[PDB]
Amino acid sequence: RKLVHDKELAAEDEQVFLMKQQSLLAKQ
Amino acid sequence: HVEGQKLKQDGDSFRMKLNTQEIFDDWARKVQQRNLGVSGRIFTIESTR
Repeated sequence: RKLVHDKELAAEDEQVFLMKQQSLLAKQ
Repeated sequence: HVEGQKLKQDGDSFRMKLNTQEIFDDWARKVQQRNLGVSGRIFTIESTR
């Protein structure tokens, strides 16, 4: 019956989004 | 007439005091000093502490 394991729906943090954005801005 | 001559003098003073060419030149000089151009990048990341 494969209980749960519904991929654990989540997203990157706002601070994490800002950090990836800062890395992109360095890459910009 | 004397009143007309005085009015002519007052009109000359008003024309001197109401040029606006100096204002136009100052606005042009300020624009030239500015010399702007932006929006080339989409997300200008203004990240500050």
